[PDB]
Parts: sequence; C-alpha cells; structure tokens
Amino acid sequence: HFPFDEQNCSMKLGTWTYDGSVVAINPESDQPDLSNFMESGEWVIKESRGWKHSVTYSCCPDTPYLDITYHFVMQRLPLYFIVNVIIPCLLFSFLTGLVFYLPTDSGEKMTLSISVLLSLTVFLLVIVELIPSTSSAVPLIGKYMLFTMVFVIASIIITVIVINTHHRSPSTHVMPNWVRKVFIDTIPNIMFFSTMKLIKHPEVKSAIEGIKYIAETMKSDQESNNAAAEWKYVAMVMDHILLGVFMLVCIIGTLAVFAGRLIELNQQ
Amino acid sequence: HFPFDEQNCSMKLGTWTYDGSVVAINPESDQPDLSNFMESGEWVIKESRGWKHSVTYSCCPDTPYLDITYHFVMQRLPLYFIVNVIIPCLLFSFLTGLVFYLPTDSGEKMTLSISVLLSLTVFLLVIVELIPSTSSAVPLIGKYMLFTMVFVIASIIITVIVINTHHRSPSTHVMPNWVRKVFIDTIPNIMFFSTMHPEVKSAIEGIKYIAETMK
Amino acid sequence: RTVDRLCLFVVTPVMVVGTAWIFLQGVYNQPPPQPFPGDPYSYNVQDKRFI
Amino acid sequence: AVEVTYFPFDWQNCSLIFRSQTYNAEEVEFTFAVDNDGKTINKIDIDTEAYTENGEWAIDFCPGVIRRHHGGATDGPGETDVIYSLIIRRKPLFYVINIIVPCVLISGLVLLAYFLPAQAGGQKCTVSINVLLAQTVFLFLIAQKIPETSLSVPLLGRFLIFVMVVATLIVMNCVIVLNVSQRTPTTHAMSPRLRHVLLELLPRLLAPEVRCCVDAVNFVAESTRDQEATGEEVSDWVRMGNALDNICFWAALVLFSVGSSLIFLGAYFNRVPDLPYAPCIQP
Amino acid sequence: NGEWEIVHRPARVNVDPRAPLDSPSRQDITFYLIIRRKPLFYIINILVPCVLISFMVNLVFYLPADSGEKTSVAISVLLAQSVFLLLISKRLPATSMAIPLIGKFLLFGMVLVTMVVVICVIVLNIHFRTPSTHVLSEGVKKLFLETLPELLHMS
Amino acid sequence: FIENGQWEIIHKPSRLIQPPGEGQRQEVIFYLIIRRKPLFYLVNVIAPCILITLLAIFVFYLPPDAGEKMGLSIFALLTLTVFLLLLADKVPETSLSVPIIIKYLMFTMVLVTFSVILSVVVLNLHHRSPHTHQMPLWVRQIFIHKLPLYLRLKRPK
Amino acid sequence: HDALKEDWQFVAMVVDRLFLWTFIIFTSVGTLVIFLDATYHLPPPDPFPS
Ligand SMILES: *[C@@H]1O[C@H](CO)[C@@H](O[C@@H]2O[C@H](CO)[C@@H](O[C@@H]3O[C@H](CO[C@H]4O[C@H](CO)[C@@H](O)[C@H](O)[C@@H]4O)[C@@H](O)[C@H](O[C@H]4O[C@H](CO)[C@@H](O)[C@H](O)[C@@H]4O)[C@@H]3O)[C@H](O)[C@H]2NC(C)=O)[C@H](O)[C@H]1NC(C)=O
Ligand SMILES: *[C@@H]1O[C@H](CO)[C@@H](O[C@@H]2O[C@H](CO)[C@@H](O[C@@H]3O[C@H](CO[C@H]4O[C@H](CO)[C@@H](O)[C@H](O)[C@@H]4O)[C@@H](O)[C@H](O[C@H]4O[C@H](CO)[C@@H](O)[C@H](O)[C@@H]4O)[C@@H]3O)[C@H](O)[C@H]2NC(C)=O)[C@H](O)[C@H]1NC(C)=O
Ligand SMILES: *[C@@H]1O[C@H](CO)[C@@H](O[C@@H]2O[C@H](CO)[C@@H](O[C@@H]3O[C@H](CO[C@H]4O[C@H](CO)[C@@H](O)[C@H](O)[C@@H]4O)[C@@H](O)[C@H](O[C@H]4O[C@H](CO)[C@@H](O)[C@H](O)[C@@H]4O)[C@@H]3O)[C@H](O)[C@H]2NC(C)=O)[C@H](O)[C@H]1NC(C)=O
Ligand SMILES: *[C@@H]1O[C@H](CO)[C@@H](O[C@@H]2O[C@H](CO)[C@@H](O[C@@H]3O[C@H](CO[C@H]4O[C@H](CO)[C@@H](O)[C@H](O)[C@@H]4O)[C@@H](O)[C@H](O[C@H]4O[C@H](CO)[C@@H](O)[C@H](O)[C@@H]4O)[C@@H]3O)[C@H](O)[C@H]2NC(C)=O)[C@H](O)[C@H]1NC(C)=O
Ligand SMILES: CCCCCCCC/C=C/CCCCCCCC(=O)O[C@@H](COC(=O)CCCCCCCCCCCCCCC)COP(=O)([O-])OCC[N+](C)(C)C
Ligand SMILES: *[C@@H]1O[C@H](CO)[C@@H](O[C@@H]2O[C@H](CO)[C@@H](O[C@@H]3O[C@H](CO)[C@@H](O)[C@H](O[C@H]4O[C@H](CO)[C@@H](O)[C@H](O)[C@@H]4O)[C@@H]3O)[C@H](O)[C@H]2NC(C)=O)[C@H](O)[C@H]1NC(C)=O
Ligand SMILES: CC(C)CCC[C@@H](C)[C@H]1CC[C@H]2[C@@H]3CC=C4C[C@@H](O)CC[C@]4(C)[C@H]3CC[C@]12C
Ligand SMILES: CC(C)CCC[C@@H](C)[C@H]1CC[C@H]2[C@@H]3CC=C4C[C@@H](O)CC[C@]4(C)[C@H]3CC[C@]12C
Ligand SMILES: CC(C)CCC[C@@H](C)[C@H]1CC[C@H]2[C@@H]3CC=C4C[C@@H](O)CC[C@]4(C)[C@H]3CC[C@]12C
Ligand SMILES: CC(C)CCC[C@@H](C)[C@H]1CC[C@H]2[C@@H]3CC=C4C[C@@H](O)CC[C@]4(C)[C@H]3CC[C@]12C
Ligand SMILES: CC(C)CCC[C@@H](C)[C@H]1CC[C@H]2[C@@H]3CC=C4C[C@@H](O)CC[C@]4(C)[C@H]3CC[C@]12C
Ligand SMILES: CC(C)CCC[C@@H](C)[C@H]1CC[C@H]2[C@@H]3CC=C4C[C@@H](O)CC[C@]4(C)[C@H]3CC[C@]12C
Repeated sequence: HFPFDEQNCSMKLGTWTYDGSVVAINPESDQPDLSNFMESGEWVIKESRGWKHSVTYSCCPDTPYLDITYHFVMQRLPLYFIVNVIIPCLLFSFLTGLVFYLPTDSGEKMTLSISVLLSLTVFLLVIVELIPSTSSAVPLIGKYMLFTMVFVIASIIITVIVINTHHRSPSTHVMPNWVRKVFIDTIPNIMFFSTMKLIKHPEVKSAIEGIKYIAETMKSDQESNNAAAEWKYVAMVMDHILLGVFMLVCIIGTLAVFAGRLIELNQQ
Repeated sequence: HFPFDEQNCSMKLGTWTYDGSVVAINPESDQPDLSNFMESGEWVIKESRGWKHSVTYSCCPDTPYLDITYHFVMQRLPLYFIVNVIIPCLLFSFLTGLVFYLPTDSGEKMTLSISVLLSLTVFLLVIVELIPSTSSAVPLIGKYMLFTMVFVIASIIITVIVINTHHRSPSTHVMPNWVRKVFIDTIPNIMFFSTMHPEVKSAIEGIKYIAETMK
Repeated sequence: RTVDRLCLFVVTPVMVVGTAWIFLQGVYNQPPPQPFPGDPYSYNVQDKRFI
Repeated sequence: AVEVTYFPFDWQNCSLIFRSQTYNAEEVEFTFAVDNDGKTINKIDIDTEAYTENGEWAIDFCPGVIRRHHGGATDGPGETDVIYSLIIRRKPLFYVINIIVPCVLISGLVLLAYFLPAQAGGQKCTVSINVLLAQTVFLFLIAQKIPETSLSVPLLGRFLIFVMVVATLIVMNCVIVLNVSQRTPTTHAMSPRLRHVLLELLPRLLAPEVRCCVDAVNFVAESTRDQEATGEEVSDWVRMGNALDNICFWAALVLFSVGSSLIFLGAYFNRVPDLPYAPCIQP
Repeated sequence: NGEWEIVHRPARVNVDPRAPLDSPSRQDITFYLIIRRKPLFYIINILVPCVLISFMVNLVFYLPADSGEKTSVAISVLLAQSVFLLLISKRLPATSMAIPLIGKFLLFGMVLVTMVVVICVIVLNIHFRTPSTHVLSEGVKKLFLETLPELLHMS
Repeated sequence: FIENGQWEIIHKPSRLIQPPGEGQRQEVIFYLIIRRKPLFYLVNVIAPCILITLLAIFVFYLPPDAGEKMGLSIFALLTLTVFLLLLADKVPETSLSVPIIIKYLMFTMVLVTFSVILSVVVLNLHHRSPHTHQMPLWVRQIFIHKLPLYLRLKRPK
Repeated sequence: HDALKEDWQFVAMVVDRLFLWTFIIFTSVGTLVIFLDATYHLPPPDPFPS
C-alpha cells in the first residue's frame, strides 16, 4: 500500500549469554516510554507495546530463553509522495487522453503523445529514486506508474492507427462496406449529432477537348475528395470514441488503484 | 569569479590551554614547508606564508594569547569547468540565434527554439552536478548560465512574435502605415539582397467569375 | 509506402526475435542444482551425512 | 526538524540542549556566565572578528534559557538543562538564480501558445507540451534538494505543481482551440449558437457540342463557387478559434499571475519574527 | 532479503595441500551463499517500459509520410532509450567480464532504432521526389508499384 | 587472488629508494601499473555517440519539404546532452588535461551543432521567396552549372 | 514563379548534398583520428622506461 502503508517494526531484546534460569528480564511497563519522543516528519506511531516471551527447547527443557519484544505500528505520512509523485502521474494520465480531441490535420498528435511519454520517461528517474528497490511486492505507486506508462503506449499505438485511417484515399485503398456500416451509419445513431456525415481549325477542337478534359478531371478529383472525406469522417468518429474511452479508463484506473486503500483508511 | 577564482585559506594554530606567559610558540620558517608537496590537479598554490600573532585582552592584561596562522593563496585550474560547462553553454547560445535565419514556412522555428531550451534544461542538471551550490554570491559560471537561459527565453518570445506577424491574414488584420514606413521603407535601405441562350450567359458569367475570383 | 511496408515486415520480426532471444537467456538462467559442480552432494539439512 | 513550508525562503529554530548526563538538578545546577561588565551572557557567544558566516545560513538570533522541571513529588528529583535556540535564516540566492527564475520563465512560456496560429504549422502544442517536459526535468532537479518530510508541502514544490497544472490546462485549451479552428464543412456542421456567442455577442460584451462546352464551363464555375463557400465557412471557423484564443489568453494570464504572486507573497511575509532579543552577532 | 533468495548455503573445510602447515593459508572454513535475484522491481520499473518503448518504434512504418512526425517519433524513442541507459548506468559496476542482459537489449534496441531512423529518412526522401528533382524509371515502377505490393498483400 | 573486474595488472615491481647522497630515510615502493578494461564505456558511451553521429550525417539526406530536419538534428543534440549527464558521474575532475572520451563527446556535439546550423542554411535556401529574393548570377554558375556535375547530381531536363 | 522557386530549391538540394559529403569526410577523419589515438595508447613494456 505504499505510500499509504502501515509498518509493524519490532525490537527484540534479550540477555545474549544468560538464560532464564540465571537471569530473568521483565518489562518495566506494558508500553514503551514515549514521553520524550521527538515528532517525526514522516511517520505517526499509532500503537506501541512490549511483550515478554519465553521459549523452551526440547533438548534444553531446564534452561528457558527469555526476550522482550517492543513493537511499533507506524503509519506513513503520504503528503510528500502525493505531491511529488502521484500528482505528476495524474497530470500525465489526463494529458494522455487529450490527443484524441486533436485534429489529424494539426500535425501535432504524435508530438503531444510522444512528449507525454518523454515526460514519463524523465519522471522514471524520480520514481525509481524515490520508490524502494524491493521485489517482495509491487508498490501501489509503482502499479499506478505502470498503468500510466502502458496507457500512453496504447494511446500512441491507437493514434498511429487513427492517423493511418485519416490519410486513406481511393488511390491507395477502397472503403470496406463494414467500416462504412459501423462508423458512418450505426454509431451516429447512438451519438449526439454535431458533425456532418472555323470549328475545323485544330486549335478550336483542341480547346474544346481541353475544357472537357478539365471538367472531367475536376469531377474525378471531387469524387476522390469525397472518398477521402469519408475516410476522414471514420477517423474522426474513432477519435471521439477513443477520447471518451481513454478519459473513462483514466478515471477508472485512478480509482481502482488508490480508492480501496483510501476507503480502508477512511473507515478506520 | 568561479571557475577562475582565487582562494586565501588559513590554518590558525595555537596552544589551547597554555597562554603565552607559560608556553611560547615561534614559527620555524616564514613560509610553510612545501618541499614534499604533492601536485594538485585542481589548484595551484600561488603564495604561502606563516604569521605569528599575539593578542592581549582587557580582562587578562598579563596572559597574552599566541597563535601562528598559515595562509595559502591558491588559484583554481579552470580547464575542467571550461571544457565540461562553458563550451556546451556557448554551443546552445550560438544555436539560440539560428532560429532567426530559419524561415517561418519551414514550420520548425518553435521546434528548434523549444528544443534548444530543452537541451539547456537538461544541461542544468549537468551544471548542478558539477558546480558547487552556494548562496554567498552568484558565480561567474552561474551568471553565464542565467544569461544563456534568458537569451533562449527572449529568442522564443521574439520568435513567436515573428511567427504571429508572418501569418497575419489581410482580411482580419490590416497593415498600419507606421509598420510600412518602418519595415518596408526605412529599414530595407540599411541592408539589401531583398526586394519590395440563357446558359451561354451563365457560362459567360462563370468565366468572368473565375477571373474575378483569381483577381 | 511500398518501401515502408517492406521495411515493417523486415524490421519488426528481427527486433521481436532478437529481444526474445536476449531475454530468454535470462528467463531460463538459474543456479545449478548442486552448490559445487562435480560434487553430487546437496549440502542440505535433509541429506545428513552420518558417520 | 526543518519547517519546510516556505522553503527555500525559510527560517529555522534549531535547539542545542545541554545537560549533565549523570547528575540531577539537586546535585548539579547551571547558571549563565557573565561578561566583563557583569551582564549575564544568556545567549550563544560569537567572536565577531573570527566569525565567518555560513554560505547559506545567517544566524539572526540565539537566546539561551535554563529550564528546571520534573520537580514534583510524583516526579521525584528535579531535573535541569540549558536550551539555546539558534534562529537561522536561509539565503535563497542559489535557489533563486538556478531553479526558481528559470522555472518561472519556462512556465511563463506557455502563455505564448495563445499567439501562435491554429494551423498545421503553428506549433502550439509543441510549445505547451515541451514546456511541460521541461517542468518534469525541473521536478527531477528539485527532488534532489527538498526535504523528504510530509508535515507540509514546500513552497518550491507547491509552485512547481501549480505551474504543471497550469501548463496542463493550457495544453487542453490549445487542443480545444485547434479542434475548433480546423473544422471543415465536409466533416463538421456550422453551429450558429457558438458562432453567435463568440463572434457577435462576445465583442459587444467585451448542337450537342455547344451545350456540352457550356455545361463544362458551368461545372467549373459551380465548382469554384463551392470552393469559395467552403473557404468562407473555414474562415468563420478560424475567426471563432481566434476569439477563443483571445479570451483564454487573458484568463490564463490572470490565473498564472495570481497563483504565482500568492505563492511567493506567502514567503514574502515569512520574515523572522521580531523577538525581544538582541542580535546574535552585534553589527 | 527484499531482493535476494537463498538457493544453496553450503559449508566446507578447505585445506590447501600445497601451502606449508605453518602458513595461515593452509586451512579455512568457507560458508557460501548462492543467491538468486528477485527481478520483479527491475521488471516492472525498467524492462516492461523499456521493451514497450523500443517496440513502439515499429509504428513509424505504419505512419504516413505526409504526417510529418515519423523521424520525430523514432528519435524520441532513441532519446527514451538513452534515458533508460542513464538509469541503468548508476546501478551496476563498470566491469568488463560481460555486457549485462539489459545492457545487451538496450544496445540492440538503440542500433535498431538508429536503423529505423535511417529508414525513415530514406522513405521520406523517396516520398517527396518530383519530376523536377528525380526521374522515375520504368524498372522502379515495375518493382515497387506492381510486383512487391502483390508479394506483400498490400491493398 | 581476487581479480578486479575493471583493472588488469601489467607490472608489479618493488624498489628500494635510497636517500639522495642524519635524518635521511630509505623507502620501499611497490608499484602497480594497471590498465583499465573499457568495455563498459564502449557499450554505454562510444556506440551511442557513433549512432547519433550517423543520424546527424543522415539529416542531410532528409528532404526539406518533409519539415523534419530540425527535429532530428536538435533531438540528436538533446541525446548527446543526456550522455554528457551520464558521463558526469564517472569522469575525473582534474584540470591538467582533458579525457579523450570528453574530447570525443565535444567533437560529436560540435558536429551535431554544425549539422543544425547547416540544415538551417539549407532550409533558408529552400524556402526562399522567388518574388522577394533575386538569384545572383554567381549562385547560378556555381550551384546549378558547375557544382552539380562534381556531386553526381543530374538535374532532369 | 514556379520556375524560380524550383531553381532555388535545386540550389538548396545541391548545397545539401555538398554538406552531406563534407560531413561524411569530416566525421570519418575526426573519428578515425580520435579512435587511433585511443587504440594505440598501449601500456608501458617496461615498468621503468628510460
Ligand atoms: C505487531 O507485531 C507484534 C509481534 O512482533 C505483535 O505482538 C503480538 O501481540 C499479541 C497481542 O496483541 C501478543 O499476544 C499476547 O501475548 C502475551 C504474552 O505471551 C507470552 O507469554 C505467555 C505466557 O507465558 C505465553 O503463553 C506465550 O507463548 C508468550 O510467550 C499473552 O499474555 C497475551 O494473552 C492474551 O491473549 C490470549 C489468547 O487470546 C488470552 O487468553 C489472554 O487472556 C490475553 O488476552 C497474548 O497472547 C503476541 O505475543 C505479540 N507477539 C510478539 C512477538 O510480541 C503485534 O500485535 C503486532 N501489531 C499489529 C497491530 O499487528
Ligand atoms: C590571506 O589571509 C591572511 C590572514 O588574514 C593574510 O595574512 C596577513 O598578512 C599580512 C602581511 O601581508 C600580515 O601583516 C603583517 O603581520 C606581521 C605580524 O604582526 C603580528 O606581530 C607584530 C609584532 O611582530 C604585532 O605588532 C602585530 O599586531 C601582530 O601580532 C607584521 O610584523 C607585519 O608588519 C610589517 O608590515 C607593516 C605594514 O603596515 C609595517 O608597518 C611593519 O613595519 C612591517 O613591515 C605585517 O603587519 C597580517 O597580519 C596577516 N594576517 C593574518 C591574520 O595572518 C594574507 O595577507 C592574505 N593573503 C592575501 C589576501 O594575499
Ligand atoms: C561458488 O564458488 C565456489 C568458490 O568460491 C565454488 O567452489 C569451487 O568449486 C570448484 C568445482 O566444484 C572446485 O574445483 C574443484 O576442486 C577439486 C579439489 O581441488 C582441491 O583438492 C585437490 C586434491 O587433489 C588439490 O589438488 C587442489 O589443489 C585443491 O586443493 C578438484 O578435484 C576439481 O577438479 C575436477 O574438475 C576439473 C575441472 O574443473 C578437472 O580437470 C579435474 O580432473 C576434476 O574432475 C575442481 O578443480 C573449487 O575448488 C571450489 N572452490 C573452493 C571450494 O574454494 C563453487 O563451485 C561455486 N558454485 C557455483 C558456481 O555454483
Ligand atoms: C611509475 O612511477 C615511478 C615513480 O613513482 C617511475 O619510477 C621512476 O622512473 C624513472 C625512469 O626510470 C626514474 O628516473 C631515473 O632514475 C635513475 C636513478 O636516479 C636515482 O639515482 C641517482 C644516482 O645518481 C640519483 O642522482 C637520483 O636522484 C635518483 O635517486 C636515473 O639514473 C635516470 O637518469 C636518466 O634520466 C635522466 C633524466 O631524468 C637523464 O639525465 C639520465 O642521463 C638518464 O637517462 C632517471 O632519472 C625515477 O627515479 C623513478 N622513480 C622512482 C624509482 O621513484 C616509473 O618509471 C613509472 N612507470 C612508468 C611505466 O611510467
Ligand atoms: C538500416 C540502414 C540501412 C537501411 C536501408 C534501407 C533501404 C531501403 C530501400 C530502398 C531503396 C530505394 C528504392 C526506390 C528508389 C530506387 C530508384 C532510384 O531512384 O534510385 C536512386 C538511387 O537509390 C537510392 O536513392 C537508394 C536509397 C538511398 C540509399 C542510401 C544509402 C544506403 C542506406 C544508408 C546507409 C546504410 C549504412 C549506414 C547506416 C546504418 C536514384 O538512382 P539514379 O541515380 O537516378 O540512377 C538511375 C537508375 N535507377 C533509377 C533505376 C536506380
Ligand atoms: C524556538 O524553539 C523554542 C523551543 O521550542 C521556543 O521556546 C519555547 O516556546 C514555547 C511556546 O511555543 C514555550 O512553552 C510555553 O511555556 C510557558 C511557560 O514558560 C507556558 O505558559 C506556555 O503555555 C502556553 O502554551 C501551552 C501550549 O501547550 C498552553 O497549553 C497554555 O495554556 C499556554 O497558552 C507554553 O507552554 C517554551 O517554554 C519555550 N522554551 C524555551 C523558551 O526554552 C521558541 O519560542 C521558538 N522560537 C521561535 C519559534 O521564534
Ligand atoms: C501493446 C500495449 C497495449 C501495451 C501492452 C502492455 C502489456 C504487455 C503489459 C501491461 C502490464 C504488464 C505486466 C505487468 C507486470 C508483470 C509481472 C511480472 O511477471 C513482469 C511481467 C508482467 C506480467 C507484465 C507483462 C506485460 C504487461 C501485461
Ligand atoms: C518477445 C518480447 C515481448 C520480449 C519479452 C518476452 C517475455 C515476455 C517471454 C518470452 C518467453 C517467456 C517465458 C516462456 C515460458 C515460461 C514458462 C511458464 O512457466 C511461464 C513463464 C515463462 C518463463 C515465460 C515468461 C515470459 C517470457 C520470458
Ligand atoms: C493543483 C493546484 C490547484 C495546487 C497545487 C499546489 C498543491 C500541492 C497545494 C494546494 C493546496 C495545498 C494544501 C493546503 C493546506 C494544507 C494543510 C496543511 O496542514 C498541510 C499541507 C496542505 C495539505 C497543503 C498541501 C499542498 C497543497 C495540496
Ligand atoms: C497555488 C494557488 C493556485 C493556490 C494557493 C492556495 C493557498 C491559500 C495555499 C497554498 C499553500 C498553502 C499553505 C501550505 C502549508 C501550510 C502550512 C500549515 O502548517 C499551515 C497552512 C499553510 C501555511 C497553507 C496555507 C494555505 C496555502 C498558502
Ligand atoms: C511485451 C510484454 C511481455 C512486456 C515485456 C516483458 C519483458 C520485459 C520480459 C523479459 C523477461 C520476462 C520475465 C522472465 C521470466 C518470467 C517468468 C515468471 O517468473 C513470470 C514472468 C517473468 C518474470 C517474465 C515477465 C516478462 C519479462 C520481464
Ligand atoms: C580492434 C582494435 C585493434 C582497434 C582497431 C580500431 C577500430 C576499432 C577503429 C579504427 C577506425 C574506426 C572507424 C573510423 C570511422 C568511422 C566512421 C564513423 O562514422 C563511425 C565509426 C567508424 C566506422 C570507426 C569505427 C571504429 C574503427 C573501425
């Protein structure tokens, strides 16, 4: 649950060379003396208690071995890690979804996503120098870091796919019927509508045929532009869906990582 | 004056508990012994000298307190800081002004300026690793770093202004007369190398319309 | 675009296979079953060597 | 213990507590020494001639007090000690020159994004997101300096987080402006409500051959007409984006200036309190 | 230990037959520890991010040349790999017995990303050719417009 | 012997140093001449510098119309800055001479800086306004008639 | 206008190719010099050379 973790740290004290039959140790009080305890800027001691224990081995029934173990339950103060670690991660997670509201023609989607990733990569220095290097378990903050990194990578991949979709043209691809049905017809039916779905002289004859050629050429480019606009509309619909999905996944992951421990602390 | 700084560092030595009336200390020589001194790769001892001092206080006019202070005047060798710190900053400073030779139509003015700023920002991490961090005064290397950073920031601001001027549409924005007088007339003199049936009627109107649109 | 597609189909398998090879050397790296090569003994409390 | 709230514009209260390790107050007691004039030296003495000030810390005050306590019947034998309170002030010049001023300038750069065009070559998001990247580099730089306690947030960290939030908001706003400006008639519809709000209300509030040839000419003319109307609706979209940029620049400038000013003015009123003590080092 | 698991832990009496009996080096008792690293921290914090960031450079081949953000993506991946190398440089000694496995992967990925940047440069050079700059031969058209696309199942 | 993973012992002699010639003293000096094994720096510094240098060369093959020359060149400079930060932890701090690896690093940074500068020059030539800038005749004679033959650049038509 | 623009662009291309060859040459020479200086720096054959 780092940085919202609780730690039970013990200090076991005993006579190293004297057993219970020759030297007996008893606690002075049930709890450690905290009257002169200096305030800690990182930990709060919720509970502290000293317990005496006696252990007798079968091979040595007559010589019991005594110890006094003082335990301290400590709650980390998480404000430092919240400010320095969690909030930048949340900002990068929020920025991850904003690429899907950018137009493809801006020529800055990859710039935004790649720069968010570069910010996360520079932030890796901070997180690894602050997070402990242990493999007992994945820290919660480490889980959030991995979640954020994985979803910027996914956003970059899907943005590349969207940009490839936007640039498709009749000179390169032919629109499949299923793409048209799914994206141009079905989804707008469940979407708020805000987007549109002497004549014998050779020179004279050459001029006439030339104006005919011009008319046919611009008709052909109009048809090509219409097909390209269909591809662009498909890319735009995909981009709106992905904006919604990525914002929702950002919120859902942010809650699913922390809210359980936060509610556990709030309910105690 | 760092990395070109000179430092006068002293070593005051004295009998802690014995005053001058019971124990007298005298320098063996006027200078410290440097015969067996190991050469440094960071400092050069320009001067060295030992001075005896005697101090009498009002509360004890009969027990003078003696000391021998050995001072060493040393000059820093700046080649390490010149090579590792000054040369990168100079390279970034030179690259700062290149943006004004980069045309606006390239679409890379902000790429160059902002990335030069980013490189300088990472080199700030380098400088913080290499330069000592004190607040007694602003070192010369720190003045140069701040000058380079402010230089880059000013270049970015003025580059944004130039881009805004370049893209000003005529329909929305209109040229002031003073802009024309300053930049298109007076300034270009100093310098040079630049310059400055019904359907038949419908078809007729269409041809004239295309011509008017191109006009 | 044709060159881009060819370079995709050439470069991506190479990187995938190289990364898999490099990391598979590490995944199946474990210490030997015995502490000392050439010595069959395990040096474990389970296998006591009584006199 | 370092009070981090106004770091690096902070002052500290460091205690030096002296006591007998062996003897209680009934066995050994403390009194302050006296100067030549008989005045009690109830403070840390500093020889002015030999004193060299710390490169980062100035000693503003240093009173001393002899405390006696634990003298109750239940407590038993009385205890005593001597506590000196070094009130020390940080000289923040290094943090000002090397961290705060460059960070302030780089964080101010995002306001320039409002003046770049909302076109493919305008590079608005370039400026915004790369300023955010530079701020992340500054977060790494500041991680190596700030205290690691959690009783309060240091001023340097608070300012950095504030400028990161402002840069994120400006990135979102620039994305929205680019979305509005690039809208095409073939793909988006002309909303009259938004146009009226932004461009109208806001400024105030602020022979088959011959027939075939004629058909070809008419087709070219109508294509040109359609192009002109499409470009006019595109122009309307750019004007709406420009108006949005104009209002939001002032909004962002007010936000940045007010937040930075309040954060730094919190330190500006963080002087050492005027205690009823003489200065530790006489001038 | 939070990072190391003990696999073997033998104890041995070592006697050197060559050394003389009156030498301190004749006899010793050695207690060995064979310890395996638990790589979960390094996995989660370096390897998965580094591997995924390196793999993303293949996406540039699927980006169009008209996007104008191909070499930027590739060189940014190279920069991220360099940052990972900086991260790893602080954690191991500078020994020459072998290249670390993560070091081997980082070198391989950086070489591959450099090759990808070169390929992107060449693709962009080819894309922007015009009649006024280059001659499009019939052989090049035959190879790259008909034969290879049906070999590669391009649409 | 516990062999060092970074150092190879070339020579290991010992000598008796007599005084030069009442307070004079002999010495016994044990010398260790040791060669560093530089594999770490070859992997972590030299190869990245070579790769970045190759990219800096390949900037000049990028067409001006792509609008990407500045991005590649300047991000190569940024990567070199990151590697300077990498080296800052390792190199000696003395000032009697410069390490050759530092010399190579600054050579590479100067190369990348010149690549940026010359790419800016090329872009300035490419995007030059025909109506505003009149081509000098010497520019034509050198760069359109004489130089292209030597560079194997055959302008069509 | 297109012809003059094309002339300027061709001059830019020629200058770019010239700089490509110049960078190749200078890089090769400098890298070879530095690498040969590094490679030929051998340890001393004798611990006490004359
Ligand atoms: C953090 O970690 C520490 C351990 O490091 C935990 O400490 C344990 O605390 C529990 C109590 O919460 C201890 O249990 C108690 O032990 C007492 C002493 O036991 C010793 O002595 C008896 C008598 O000779 C022996 O039989 C025994 O084996 C031990 O040698 C008992 O007197 C207590 O009795 C209570 O429980 C029993 C059983 O329910 C009842 O019948 C009694 O009436 C009475 O209520 C009790 O068993 C435990 O021993 C501690 N362990 C150690 C090693 O100190 C902390 O609790 C933990 N903190 C948190 C919050 O997790
Ligand atoms: C680095 O820092 C050190 C320490 O601050 C500086 O050292 C000072 O050096 C100057 C000389 O350059 C010293 O001045 C000389 O001190 C001598 C000793 O004075 C003591 O002893 C005499 C009795 O013999 C007492 O009367 C006196 O009060 C002291 O107790 C004097 O003998 C010298 O006198 C000579 O010069 C004066 C000049 O006015 C003449 O009038 C005399 O006739 C005579 O020729 C002289 O005064 C000074 O004391 C040193 N200070 C300390 C604290 O050591 C270094 O100079 C500095 N290095 C730099 C910056 O370059
Ligand atoms: C972890 O690290 C420890 C060392 O710190 C390793 O322990 C070494 O393990 C190897 C292999 O088990 C040992 O090498 C073997 O030593 C045998 C005994 O040599 C001693 O006794 C003979 C008696 O005749 C003396 O002559 C000799 O000088 C020594 O005093 C040899 O008999 C073995 O030889 C066998 O293998 C070689 C090939 O390697 C063949 O050529 C031979 O014919 C024969 O088959 C062998 O040399 C070594 O002594 C151990 N070192 C110690 C105990 O300090 C662990 O193995 C290692 N754990 C790992 C890596 O898992
Ligand atoms: C690693 O570092 C050590 C030092 O730490 C080096 O050892 C030095 O090596 C040099 C060269 O071998 C030695 O210099 C030579 O010393 C000879 C003996 O000098 C002693 O004896 C004479 C007796 O007359 C005394 O006068 C003198 O003061 C010494 O006590 C000289 O005979 C040599 O002379 C040669 O060079 C001089 C120029 O310097 C010429 O004029 C002569 O004609 C002649 O050619 C010479 O001076 C030096 O003494 C060693 N230092 C020691 C032992 O501490 C290692 O060489 C170095 N290793 C490497 C590989 O770099
Ligand atoms: C991983 C790195 C390597 C990646 C390679 C990717 C290869 C991708 C494959 C694509 C090849 C190109 C196919 C289309 C064009 C062919 C026709 C054409 O115009 O040819 C042109 C020449 O040929 C070139 O311009 C080749 C491309 C540049 C090569 C640069 C050097 C090698 C790579 C960098 C160094 C690598 C080593 C250092 C860095 C590691 C012009 O020809 P011409 O003068 O007009 O001659 C007329 C006859 N002809 C037209 C029939 C030819
Ligand atoms: C620098 O640090 C020193 C040491 O911490 C500090 O001096 C201490 O200040 C506290 C007050 O903050 C003093 O405590 C007071 O003592 C008097 C008796 O001498 C009591 O009457 C006071 O009681 C008030 O406060 C209580 C709080 O629990 C209330 O319960 C009560 O009703 C009263 O309102 C109070 O306990 C302490 O004696 C001194 N210690 C010394 C001088 O040795 C100093 O002020 C700090 N300097 C700064 C911050 O400038
Ligand atoms: C391609 C895009 C969608 C990104 C995909 C990221 C995937 C591959 C990532 C996300 C979370 C990752 C897992 C997170 C943690 C662990 C536990 C440990 O055993 C290391 C591997 C393993 C099991 C990872 C494997 C790779 C993983 C599943
Ligand atoms: C190819 C790219 C993703 C590089 C990384 C490949 C990784 C994720 C793969 C390659 C081969 C895989 C191993 C293959 C088989 C097994 C045995 C089984 O008990 C599951 C774990 C384990 C040990 C796998 C762990 C993950 C692994 C190491
Ligand atoms: C996100 C933007 C708006 C704000 C950025 C600065 C952040 C870090 C600031 C804003 C308000 C601040 C909090 C305001 C008040 C308190 C109570 C105090 O007893 C401990 C610190 C604490 C809890 C502050 C921590 C830092 C804080 C959260
Ligand atoms: C940055 C902008 C956007 C928001 C600023 C909000 C102000 C009111 C916040 C920001 C930081 C806050 C301070 C942070 C920490 C402390 C120390 C605590 O012991 C008392 C409250 C005090 C002194 C807070 C007072 C309120 C505070 C000054
Ligand atoms: C693309 C996905 C798979 C992410 C990349 C995974 C890469 C980094 C590979 C390389 C080596 C792999 C590890 C090697 C061995 C094992 C087996 C078992 O103990 C669980 C998974 C685990 C621990 C693997 C997790 C994934 C792993 C770390
Ligand atoms: C193996 C031992 C004896 C050392 C031999 C010297 C080797 C390592 C040196 C000598 C000449 C060097 C080459 C000279 C120039 C270049 C061009 C440059 O753009 C990349 C590096 C490269 C390709 C060098 C690689 C290393 C090299 C081959």
